[PDB]
Parts: sequence; structure tokens; C-alpha cells
Amino acid sequence: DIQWCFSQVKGAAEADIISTVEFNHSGELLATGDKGGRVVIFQQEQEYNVYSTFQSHEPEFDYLKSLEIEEKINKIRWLPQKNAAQFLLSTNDKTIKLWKISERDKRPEGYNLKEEDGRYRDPTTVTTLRVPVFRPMDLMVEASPRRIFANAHTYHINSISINSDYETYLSADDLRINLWHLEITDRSFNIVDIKPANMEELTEVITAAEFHPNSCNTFVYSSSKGTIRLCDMRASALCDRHSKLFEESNRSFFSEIISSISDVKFSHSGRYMMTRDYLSVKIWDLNMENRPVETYQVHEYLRSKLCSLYENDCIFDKFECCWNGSDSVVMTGSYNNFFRMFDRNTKRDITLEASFNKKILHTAWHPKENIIAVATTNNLYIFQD
Amino acid sequence: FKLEAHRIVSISLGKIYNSRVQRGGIKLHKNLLVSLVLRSARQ
Amino acid sequence: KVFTKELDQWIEQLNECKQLSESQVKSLCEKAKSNVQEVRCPVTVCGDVHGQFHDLMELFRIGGKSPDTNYLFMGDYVDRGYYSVETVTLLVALKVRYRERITILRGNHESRQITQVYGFYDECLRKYGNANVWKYFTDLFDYLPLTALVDGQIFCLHGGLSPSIDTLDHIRALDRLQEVPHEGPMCDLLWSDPDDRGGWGISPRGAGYTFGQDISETFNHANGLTLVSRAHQLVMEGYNWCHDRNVVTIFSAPNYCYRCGNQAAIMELDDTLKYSFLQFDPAPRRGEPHVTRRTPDYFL
Amino acid sequence: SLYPIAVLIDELRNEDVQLRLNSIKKLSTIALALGVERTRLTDTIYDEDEVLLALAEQLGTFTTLVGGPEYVHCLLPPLESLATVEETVVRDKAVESLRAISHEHSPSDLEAHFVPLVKRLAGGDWFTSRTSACGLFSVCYPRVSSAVKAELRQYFRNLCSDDTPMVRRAAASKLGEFAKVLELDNVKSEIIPMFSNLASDEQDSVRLLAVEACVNIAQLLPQEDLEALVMPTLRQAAEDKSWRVRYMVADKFTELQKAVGPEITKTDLVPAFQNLMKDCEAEVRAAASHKVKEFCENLSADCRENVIMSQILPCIKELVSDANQHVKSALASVIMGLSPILGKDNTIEHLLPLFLAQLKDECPEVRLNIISNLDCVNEVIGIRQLSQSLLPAIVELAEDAKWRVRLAIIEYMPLLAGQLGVEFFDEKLNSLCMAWLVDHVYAIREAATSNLKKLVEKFGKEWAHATIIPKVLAMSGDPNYLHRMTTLFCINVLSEVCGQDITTKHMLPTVLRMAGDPVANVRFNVAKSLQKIGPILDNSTLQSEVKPILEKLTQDQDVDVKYFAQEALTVLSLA
Ligand SMILES: [Fe+3]
Ligand SMILES: [Zn+2]
Repeated sequence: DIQWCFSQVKGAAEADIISTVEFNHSGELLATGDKGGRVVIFQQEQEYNVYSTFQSHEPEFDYLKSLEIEEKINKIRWLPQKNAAQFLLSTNDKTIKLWKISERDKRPEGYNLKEEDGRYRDPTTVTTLRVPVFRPMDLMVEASPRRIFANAHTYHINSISINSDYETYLSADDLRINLWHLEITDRSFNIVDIKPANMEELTEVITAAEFHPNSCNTFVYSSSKGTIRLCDMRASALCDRHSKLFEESNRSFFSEIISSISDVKFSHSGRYMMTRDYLSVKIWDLNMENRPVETYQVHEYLRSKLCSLYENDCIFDKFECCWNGSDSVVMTGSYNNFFRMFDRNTKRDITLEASFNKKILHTAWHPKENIIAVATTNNLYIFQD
Repeated sequence: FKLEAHRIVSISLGKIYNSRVQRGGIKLHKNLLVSLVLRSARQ
Repeated sequence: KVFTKELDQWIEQLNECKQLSESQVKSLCEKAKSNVQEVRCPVTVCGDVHGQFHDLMELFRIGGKSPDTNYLFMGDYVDRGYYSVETVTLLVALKVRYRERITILRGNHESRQITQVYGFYDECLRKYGNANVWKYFTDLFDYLPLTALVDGQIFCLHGGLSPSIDTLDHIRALDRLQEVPHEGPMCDLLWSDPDDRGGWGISPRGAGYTFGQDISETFNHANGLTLVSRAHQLVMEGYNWCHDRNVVTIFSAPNYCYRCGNQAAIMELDDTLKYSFLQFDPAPRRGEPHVTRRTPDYFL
Repeated sequence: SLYPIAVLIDELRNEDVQLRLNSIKKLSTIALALGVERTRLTDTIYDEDEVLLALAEQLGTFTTLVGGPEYVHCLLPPLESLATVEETVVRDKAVESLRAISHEHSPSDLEAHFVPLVKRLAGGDWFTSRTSACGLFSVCYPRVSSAVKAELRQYFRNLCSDDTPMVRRAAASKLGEFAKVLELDNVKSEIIPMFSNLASDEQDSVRLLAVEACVNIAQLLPQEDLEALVMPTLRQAAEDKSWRVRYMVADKFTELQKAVGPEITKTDLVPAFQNLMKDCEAEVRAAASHKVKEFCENLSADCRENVIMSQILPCIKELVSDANQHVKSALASVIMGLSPILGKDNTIEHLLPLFLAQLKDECPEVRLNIISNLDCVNEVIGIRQLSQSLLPAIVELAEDAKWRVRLAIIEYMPLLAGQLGVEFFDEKLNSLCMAWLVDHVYAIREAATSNLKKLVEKFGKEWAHATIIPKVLAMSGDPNYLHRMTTLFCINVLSEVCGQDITTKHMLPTVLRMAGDPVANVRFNVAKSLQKIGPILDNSTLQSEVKPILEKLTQDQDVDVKYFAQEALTVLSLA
């Protein structure tokens, strides 16, 4: 069991809704997505604090369909630290933006060289200012957009993920999956297109996808029916010939909504996979598909109330989950601002209160320490062990 | 049986049409989930 | 006539999808300032183009280059394309350059206040950045013909019929120079649409009036006409007939909204006055290819 | 004044990339005037893609203006700052700059600063640093002390063993040319181990890069030893799990064959090539099929024929019938290219059935690609053996609902006419030329007219006069004004090739008749037509007929007719 310590709240009504939380691979910097395009970034104090902020997207009004596309950054993903400047992938409903957050490198240089407005010539315009403007040395972190991805997703975007080899990253919308090269942002390879020719028969919605963390070729994409398909780009260029399908008395009207898997994450070791359906967190060993190795219940009392949650909007809520860096434990959110940690070692589950009514939709786990970050709607919590 | 579920077919349609007015139009996930819950015409 | 050869150079510049300077477009627009625009028998009639500039270049490739080929456009060229301003400039350029071989008809999407409520002002801000360009682009609307009465035989416009306008003589009394709020025949005549049901109707849009086979027979036999050619709304297969050859709709923007699979067409009118719809597919432009099942070179 | 631009780069602050760039890109006078001493270069460090690229582009030239052999090491910290940036293109230019100055560094400077710079870049844990170093080793090794020659290979091995996959990608990428200058025994003993590690790396992006390294390594080492040294790694690469590696092996297959020689090709590559053409991935079949022509032409002439018929051509049978559009199109582009090898007998046995099969594909691209390369078959057997089966494919292509297919075939008619010859083209296809002239799509009419010009060029004057001109003029009678206008464009382009005699005597009168056409379009296109052909027309006939008719048009009611008629007379100097 892990004795989690209550988080300090550092961040904090409609634009400020944390739609994603994500630690960098070496977890020093924490970037949180938003429903207002402001990716609030924090970083761990060198032995977390507000680091920077950048407007990843504006309300891009589509003029071909008149759809008032929101600035909803549904995913934040870090890249490896190519240089001193860190990079972040931010994806709104329609388009991805690659960002560079660099410190002020020229702080000393700007102080070491300065002349008059006319390059030390007489009759300078701002004669005093030049005497003082020479002191530009500052410690602030400077955000900057590097590469703009194209408008490829004809539908709301739900997932992106950096591949194990840092040339490409995954992008999946509710109907298709496109593979984006990191620097080559003018084109994308549509690796999966489940779209039925006639939208009448729309049964399958790709609700989430990710890349296998250690294998550059293995990736999984969920489905509305819960059938998690583990694809392998080694088999073929197009991944419609999926390698495996993961699938499991109570067959109510809403069997078609409880079976929808809102989130899928691989273990840090890539030995196990954890899929969050509405009611249960299913943990699958990747070599056995007809059942999970362990099934976990996220909330017992909500199984019968599928009309009441359907009169309300609550039953559509997208929940997510995350693993320990050691994979020994997993954690996911529940309603009423409660999240649950499902320890696979002792099979003991401990629920935790963040401080129905409030939903912990998104959360994250630091890949090197028992640090977890929680995306409450109007708050951000980083719980320690 | 007494009416506890007829609500659902009408709400199935009621949420389909209530989506088109909101920001971003249809969310195909929530729209398909709302559309798959229904009620048999006769028994 | 140096300015004329300069505009002949603007033809090349515009074809490169480059917008004219505010000075250039103003010198053109100033020199640009009827409901019965008797169009002689050989002419090409085109429907909505809605700013799909690459699809307009395609359209010229299908129909033909002007001044060689005559043109008359039912109006929709701003609101729905990435290249609104670059389309409108080419159109008015052709008009002022060839006043008697090109005709542009007032459309349903072209106004001042509702376009400001819509984004097109924002579009011009992205393209140019200021109000003057938009203003210059709007004043030409009042001086654009409302209808194209091709001849005694065939009639063509952007819209369709109206409760108040039965006889062509009524078309004559209409004023082109009228920007007034949405109510009144000024909207009806532009925004109208036909349907298989015979009678009046209304829609969730701004005020626009529909019509059926009965109203089409009243408008036709009372005028000796042969069609009511329209281009108001989207139609798949590029042209939509109605009411047994009494109303017809043309759409000239192939793949109208890039999501849609709709074909597009234009109708050539021969010397012997006869409509001949031409079918053409969207341009070979790849733009940002996301569909290409030929693996991109970065992954190979 | 003009000299201070060397220092305005950062004197302006909150700069514009255009102003910063223009302030930065002025090297000739400033390098000799101010940069000799005032730079001691921290103005040259601005962090943005275009400015960094410009800095690299300029810093590469300071060697000749600053006194390089003495001080050139002073250029290293700026290029270091440029090499460690995230931007790949900037890194590429920064490394190209460092590589340029390497040839001018003296061995003393090479040893003192340059090699320790490479060492520091490997030492710099920011993996973009390491990434940059991967390409620098190749130029310093030949002239540095044998001690350094040994020390460098240690860090290079560390690069190939680094746990950052991008580092291994770069290292493997540069290992090819690096092996070209390393000592042969050092390549065998020191590079091959790390090369084996690269070619078997966990990440497929790493493994797929080892094959070009293998190409260069095989070009260097004695062919007799490749069978043991490199080949065991190539076998496991060509049959790798990932289709990407198989694709690259198929793509680089011509280079591989050239590097490893024909005997090893016959022993190891040909079976691998069969396994590539039969691969379950369409892309791998595409790559392999593309290279089948070059591979066959690169095999030793003794085995080539029998090897094709025994191992490749039976697989070609399956590729021609492949389920994928791209595979059929790719093979179709090259498949005829086997004809010079298999021309006399084998072409009729297998290749003709393969052609005729491809000539009936549902996709037009396949038929287009076959007809695009007929030269390979026409020179060996002759077109008569193909013409009978080419005519229906070109007819079907020329009538596609998608007019762009009709356009695409129109582009090849002169090549086709030159191959099919004078008799067959005018027997079977001239009618199709006219079918495009009248075509409803202007793009087709235009392209076909300009195409018809090229046909007249290939055939000359008397042919067109005897058969084409009598037909194109008949389009003047068409009630559709667009067809008359097409007659004017046709007359225009023909006048250039058919010359003044045929133009003025036989053809020209038709233009005057439609000058008074009731449609102003035909009238001013007559004006523009005479304006273009006018310089070819005889002054006597120009004055007798062109001048008074053009003058008549200058007084028309139509301003467009009057405008163009005046412009014509002006250009013709008649009035
Ligand atoms: Fe319209
Ligand atoms: Zn309209």
C-alpha cells in the first residue's frame, strides 16, 4: 500500500478546464492541457512551480461547415529533451501544434553587446533608453511554436502519442488514425480508417489509442464496443489486419455504452495493458485476450443506474487511467471527485479524495516516482506518496 | 411492467437533436452512444 | 492604355492565387461601378463557386478562358472558401476588363452586416488586415445584377421565385442597388429554392421563400420562359432538376465542402438556345494529403 | 551609412526576422572591416530557424575572410551553438559548415580544438549534441594522429551503442561514408561489430538505416569476404519482421547488388528478392517491382536470363495480377524494361501476356504507365505485335468520365504516334484527336490542340495539309461558338508549323469568314489570331486582306472587338 500525501493546489470557469495532464519522460516538467488553449506548464523545483503558459490554439471557426470549433486541447504529450529546450505536442479538437519552450539563452549576450539606436552614432532617437535597455538579463522561460500540423482530422480528436522512435507520433480521431512525422507536418499516413462508407451503420468509434512504450511498432486503439485492437505496423503498412482483439448476464439497454472503453494505456514495461470501460478497469496481459488477468471495479453502485446517468450527461464522461512507473499499481478516476488506486500486488484498492458533483476525468503518474497528477475540472492536484 | 423505460427511446431522439445547436456540432462518440440505446416497438 | 496591359498582368498575378494590392483592387473596383441583362444566345452559365479558387481555376479549365468564353455567374463566391478575396478579385477583374463578355449576378451570401456577423471580415483581416479592403469589396454588390434574363425563352438567377414577383415586367421594376434588412422580396428572389410540393414555405435560415410546381407554372406561362435556373443550395450530381423541366439548379463547386462527395456542373448555352450541363470532378489538388495510402517517404 | 549593418543585427531589438536576416546576410565587407577584431562571435547566436540557418550559411564562409589557418578555431563555439539546436535542417547546415572549415584547419588546429570539439559534443548529454557529432568524425580521421585515430573509434562505438534511438539512426546514417576512410582492418574489426548491433537494433527505424551502411561497406571490403563479414546480417535484414526494412532492402537492392557483386547476388539476393516480391505488404511489392528492371540489368549476363525465367518472372506473373492498384501501377512502369533482356523469345512467351493483362486493369494509371514506356518493346519486336491490343486501351482511356484521364492520355499521343507510326496513327487515332478537339471540356480542347501542334511537328507539313487541316476547319461550321473558337486556336498553333504558304493560301481564308461572326467572342478571337499569326503572314496578303478586315473590326459596336483589333494592327504595324 502507498500512503499518498495530499497535494498542494497551485493552478486554481469554462475556458479553464484541464482536459489533459502529462509529465515529461524524465518527469521534471508538467504540462496540463486545457479547454481554453492555455497549456499551463509547471516544473519540479530542482532540489512543482508555475513555469510558463502559451495559447496553443484559438477558436478556429471552420468556414466550410460553420462549426464553431472550440479551443479544446484534448491531449498534451512531451517529446524527449532534444536540447536544453523542451517540446510539447498540443492537440485541439481539429489540429496539432508542436511547441518549443526555451529559456533565455542570450540573456548574457544581450547585456554584453549594445550600442546607440544608430549603432553608436550621434543623434540617436531614444538616447536614454539605450543606456538602460542594455540590461535585458532575465530568467523567464520563453514559449514558442515550432511546427504546425495540417487539418487532417475531419472529426473531433481524442488521442495522440509519441512513438518509441522519435520520428513519428500517433493521432486518432473518433473514426480514423493518422501517423504524423514530427518535423514533416504537411502530410500524414492514414494508418487506420474504420469509417463505414455509409454513416448509417456507425457501430465502432475509436475512443482512444496509444503506442507501445518500448516497441516502436505496437499500438492499440480502443472501440465503442470495448474490443481493444492491438495493431502491429510490422505486419503491414495499413493496420486494418489487426494482430489481436481483446474482449470479455447484465444485458440492459445501455450494454452498448458500458462496453465503450474511454481510455487504454500500456504498462511502462509494456507487459500489461489497462483499459478503462465505463464501469470497470480491465487489466490485460498482452498474450491473453479472451479475458483480462484481473478485472477491477471502479464504482459498484453505479451499475444499475444507467437511465438516471443517461437522463443526465454524466454517463458519457471520458475517464482515464495511469500506471506506476514500475507498473505494480494502476490508478483511475471516479465520480464525486474520487479516484481509485488498484494495487495489483496485494489486490487491495484504496480510494482517494481530491481536495455526479465532480469528475476526475484525467490523471497522470510520474514515470520515475510515486507522484501522480490529477486533472480535476477547475483544479490540478499532484499527489505525492 | 409499468412505464420506467419508454422515457429512454424518446430521450434517445431528444439528445440527438439537442446536440446540433451546441458548440462544435455533433460529437460522434456521444451521438452514437445516445443513438444505440433504444426501445423495441412491440412485444 | 497602359493600365489595361497592367490588368492583363494582374490576370497572371491573380491566377497564381495571389491577392491584389488594395490600390490595385480599388482602381479596378472604382472602374466597376441590369436585372434585365439580356444575354445573347451563346453563353456559359455557372453556379456557385463559393471561393474554391483552385476549383475555379479548374472551372475555367473545364468551361474555357475569358475573354474567349463568355460567362455569367449566379453569385456565391465569398463565404465558403479559403480564397474568398482571391476569387472575388478575379471575377470583378474579368467584368471590368470585359464588361460585355462577363456578367456577375448578385448572390444570397453577399451583404455587409451579416458578413460582419459571420467571419468574412475576419477573413479579410487575415488576408489584408483592414476595413477598407472589405468595404471596397462590398460596394460592388449594389451594382451587381439581380437576375439574368437570358432571353424570352430562358431565365436564370441565383434564387428562384417569390410571392410578389410573377411576371418578367416585375423583374424590370426590381432595384439592384438595395441594401436593407433581410425582410422583403430582395431576399426572396435570391434565397429561394424549389421543392416537389406545390405551395409556400419557410426555413430555419434568414428569410427565404420556397416554391413548388404550381408557382413555377405561374412564373413560366405568364412569361413565355423555358426555365428558372438557380444555384442557391448544394445539389449532388452537380445539377438538380425540378417540376418537369420548369426549375433547375446548378452547383459549380465540385466537392463543395471538402467533406462532401458532390460533383459539380455548369450549363453551356449554345447559339440555338439550349442548356447543356457539363460534369466535372474536383481538381487534382492534393493539398495536405492525409488519405494517401501510398506510405509517405518519411516512414519508408 | 552602409558599414554598420554588421552590428545592427541586435542593435534593433524585438526584431523582425526579415530585418534581422537582411542585417545578418551581408558578409563581404564586414568580415574584413569589423569582424577581424571587434568580434573578440556572440552576435551570431540568435535562436530562430531562419536566422540560425542564415548564420550557418554565412559562418561557412568566414574562413577565407578571417585569417583561418591561425584563428579558425574561433569559429567553433558559434558552430557548436548552431549544431546543438533542435532544428534538423539547421543542424544539417551547421554540420556542413563545420565540415567545410575542416578541410582548411591545419592539423595543429584539427588536433587542438576540432577533435576535442567532437569529443565535447559526444560528452554533451543533450542528444542533439551526439546526433551532430555522428557526421563530423568522417572528415577529421584521415589527418589526425594515430592515437586520435584510435580514440575516435571508441566514442564512435559509444555513439552506435547509445540508448537514444535517434543517435543510432544518425550514427548508422553516417557510418557508410565513415567506413570509406577508416583503415580496412579497422573496418573489419571495429565497425562490423557495431554495424551488426545497428542492423539488429530494437527500433525498426535504426535497422532500416543499416542497409545503406551495408551498401557502402560492401563497396569497400573485398567481395570474396562479404559472404562472411556482412552477408549474415543482410540475410536477417532482407527477411526482417518489419515491412519497412524489407522495403528499404528492396529499394536499395540495386546498390546492394552493385556493392556485393553478381556471384553473391545469385547466391543470396535473388531468393531474397523473390521473398520480397511475394511479401504480404503492397508497399514492399511496389519497391521490389520498381527495381526489378535495374536489378535484372545489373545481374551477370550469364545467369540473368535463366534466373529471371526461373525465379523472378514466375513471380512477375503474380505481381501483374496483384490486388493493389499501386503494385500494378509500379510494376507497369518498369515491366516493359525487361524487354531488352528477354526481347526475342521470352517477351512473346511471358511479357506480352503480362502486358495484355495490365492493359485491361480497372485503374487508368496502369494502362497509362504501360503506354508511357512502350519504347522498350517497340525496338525489339515492333509495335505491330502490340498495336492490336494497344488501340482498345487508348480508346477506353480517351473516353473516361474523368476527363483528367483523357488529358493524361493526350499528353502521350506524340510519343505514341512516333512509335505506332504514320500509317497506324492516321488510320486509328486521328479520329480520336478530332474527338478531343470537339470535347466538351475546354482543358481537353486546349491540351489536344497544343498536342496536335506537336503531331504536326513530328509529321511535318504535307501530312497535316492532306488530312488534318481539312477537318479542323470544318469546326468553323459548328453552331457551338466554343468549337469555332477552338478552330481559331487550332489555326493559330498550326500557322507556326505549316508555314506562310499553306497558312495564307489554303488555311487563312477561314479566319476572315468568322471575323464577321455574329458572336463577338469569335470576332475578337479572330483579331487575337491574326495578331499571333500576323508576323508569319506575307506583307502583300497582310495589306490586301488582313489590314482592311482588321480595320473594319476596329469600328465594331463591341469595345472588346475594337480594342483587340486596334491592338492587332498596332502589333502588326499596319495602323
Ligand atoms: Fe447559392
Ligand atoms: Zn447560396
